[PDB]
This record gives sequence, structure tokens and C-alpha cells, in this order.
Amino acid sequence: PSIKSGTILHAWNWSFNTLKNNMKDIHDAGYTAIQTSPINQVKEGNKGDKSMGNWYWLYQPTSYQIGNRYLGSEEEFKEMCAAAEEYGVKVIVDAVINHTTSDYAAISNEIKSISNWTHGNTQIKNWSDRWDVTQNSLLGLYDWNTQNTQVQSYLKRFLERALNDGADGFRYDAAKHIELPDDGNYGSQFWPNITNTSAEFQYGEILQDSASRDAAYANYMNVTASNYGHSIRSALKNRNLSVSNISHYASDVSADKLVTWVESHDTYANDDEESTWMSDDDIRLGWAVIASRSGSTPLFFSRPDGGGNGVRFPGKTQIGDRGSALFEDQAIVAVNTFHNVMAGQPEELSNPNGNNQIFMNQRGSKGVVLANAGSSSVSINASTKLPDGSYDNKAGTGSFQVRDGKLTGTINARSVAVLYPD
Ligand SMILES: [Ca+2]
Ligand SMILES: [Ca+2]
Ligand SMILES: [Ca+2]
Repeated sequence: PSIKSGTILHAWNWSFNTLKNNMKDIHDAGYTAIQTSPINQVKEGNKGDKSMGNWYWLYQPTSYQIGNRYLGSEEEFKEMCAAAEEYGVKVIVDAVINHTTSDYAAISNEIKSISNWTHGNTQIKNWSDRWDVTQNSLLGLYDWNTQNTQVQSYLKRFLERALNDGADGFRYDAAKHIELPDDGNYGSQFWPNITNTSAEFQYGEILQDSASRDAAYANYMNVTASNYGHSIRSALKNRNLSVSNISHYASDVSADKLVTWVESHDTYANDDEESTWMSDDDIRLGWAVIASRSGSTPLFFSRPDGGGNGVRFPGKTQIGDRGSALFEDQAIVAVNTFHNVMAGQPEELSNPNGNNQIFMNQRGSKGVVLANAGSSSVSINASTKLPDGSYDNKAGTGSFQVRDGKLTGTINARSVAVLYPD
């Protein structure tokens, strides 16, 4: 359909070649698009070691030439895009345009030659201060002088360059740190200008807070429902999927301009290990919830192979390799497919039998998704607009029935179910 209407696979740290080789499986998994990690030239710290723990170097730009030791060359990037188009899957590039590396010496002359190119590296002091948040340095990373139209064309040239290479959209890293046109005496035309390209879909990483200004950003790009991420995760921890907690996106921005997730590479990879505790079953349930929804765009996070249950980096693989096979898990795919065929259809959330451990989403009268966070099997019996018949769970074993407007059958413990007519 369209990137916005489908699901995105976050091929976190997958190399271009790795991505190119899994394009058919990616497509058969049900994703409309994939999101790469930064594709520009970065500081390859720790002598370029590929240990997963070094994942953060991909966020310290040194030059805006395409290519780096972690994901491959620009040539391989173009091949990857091409391979994706053969199966109709779109490519979204993680763009780190708010800052560069903190290592001044590592920064290429290419950018240093741009006079008045940076706001400096004076680390933010007040996270409630929009001026400080957007005009100063994040963690010491030199801040681009985005008001300077010369840096604008330089960065926009990179974006257009990637578009030409096959990229179909962008994910703006630390978008919240680039000022908006209406940010008073320190605002600029950075966003109206750089978002003005042939890109099909673009959203910014906007970690919600008192100074995030979500809705303002929503006028130029889609935005991340980070708070909703906390609700989902929290619901998964307590194994309580009460529709009284997980049906509100916790944002002033409406779902049609929202990019959702169960977790983000940041909540997983950082030393805080905020979402690292979850298991694959937690993910399936979490995915069944957010990806059954309408309007919003789910972003599936491909964890390092073997990672999970508190463990960020097991050591099985390294930067460049593919993540766990969870991205093509029967349960996950079934939901991906659901999401796609249900586009347009409205949604109706609820908890069957008043049991808060059972989640049920009803898309129009075409489909139904069930999630049971509980550890005990449950006999569902509830209202549905599905025509009468015998539906087999596409997410796994089992079957369900609909007799005179009532959905009945069994939803096993810690399981997901996807129902709809062939
Ligand atoms: Ca900034
Ligand atoms: Ca393309
Ligand atoms: Ca750990």
C-alpha cells in the first residue's frame, strides 16, 4: 500500500549486504519498508571493533559521504535499495543531521570548511529550555548551525543523494533538537526546507517531554509515540493489557501522524537496559497490540541474535549481521499481514470477559486480533462483527468459532491470535 499504512522493520545494525540478502524473506514477513542504521561516514571508535556494544559509534558523523565500515559502501547501499524494490519494499534511512561526532579532530575538513557551521559543543544544561535543547550540544556532540543556510544545503544535498540511491524515506535522529520555524528568535526554516524532497515518508525521533513540541513537529513529519512505548512495555511487565491503559497514545498527536513501537533500539541498547528485560513472547504480545491498531505506523525492533531477557549483547553476532529470526516469526508475520489487509478499517479495542489480561482489537468487520498476556489458557466468548464460520488462528495453532455474532474458542497462555476470512 504505502509506507505510512504498513509496518517498518528496523534492521538495526544489519549491513547493506545482509539486508540485500534477506530482501525476499523481509517481504514474505509482511513489512512494507525497512529502516537502516545511519549510512553516512562516522567515527569508527575502538578501532572499528564490531562488538554489538559499539553500536553507538554509528551516531557520531564525521562526514556526510555515504558509507562506513559497519554497514558497507554507497555502492552496496544502492544495490540493497534496488534489491528491495524488486520485491516492492521501501527503504528508510536513519538520518543523523542535528550534530556530528564530539571528536573535533575526527570531523572531516569537508564540513569544517563550511564557515560558521556549528553552534559549538557546549553541553545542554536545562532540558526544559527549548533554546538550550535546540541551540546547544547534546552530550558533547558538535551541534550543527542549522540556521546557516549553507549547512542546510550541505545536509539536504546528502538527503537528496540518498533518495537518488534508492532511499524512500527518512527517520530524523534527535529531531527534537533542531529548531522549528516558529521557535521565536532562534527558529529557522530548516525543517520546511530539508523535508522538502521526493521522500515518500519521513518521521522524526521525538522523545516526548515538556519541551518536545510534538504537534508542532507533526506539521512537517510523523513523530515517535515514546510515551505510548512506556505504556505498552508497562502493560507487558504487569501482564495487564487493560484497554484503559493501552488505547490512548499519550500524545496530542493523532495516530495518523504517529510511529509506534514496543521498544526502540535506545531503550534496548543503552546501559540503562530499559526494555532489554522483555522476551520474545513479550514482543509478540506487544506487537499484536500496537500493530493491530489503525492510523499509526508500527516499528519492529530487530534485536541482536540471542539478545533478550536482560541480555543486550550475548556475543553470538556482531554489527552488520542479521538480528534474531523473530522478525519473521509466524506470530509477528501474521500480525504484519493483518495490519496490511486491514488498512482503512477502523478499530475497536476491548478486554474479553472483563479479563484485563486478554486484549482484543476488532478492525471493522473484517478482522480480529487477540492477545493473552496471562499464563493460563482462557476461553474467550465475546461480541464480534465477523461473519459466521470457522476461523483458524494464523498466528499459531488452534481455531475459533463465530455463532450468531459471538466469537468463541480458546486462546492459549502467552499467545496471539489473528482471525479473518480468506
Ligand atoms: Ca541542536
Ligand atoms: Ca526505492
Ligand atoms: Ca544485562
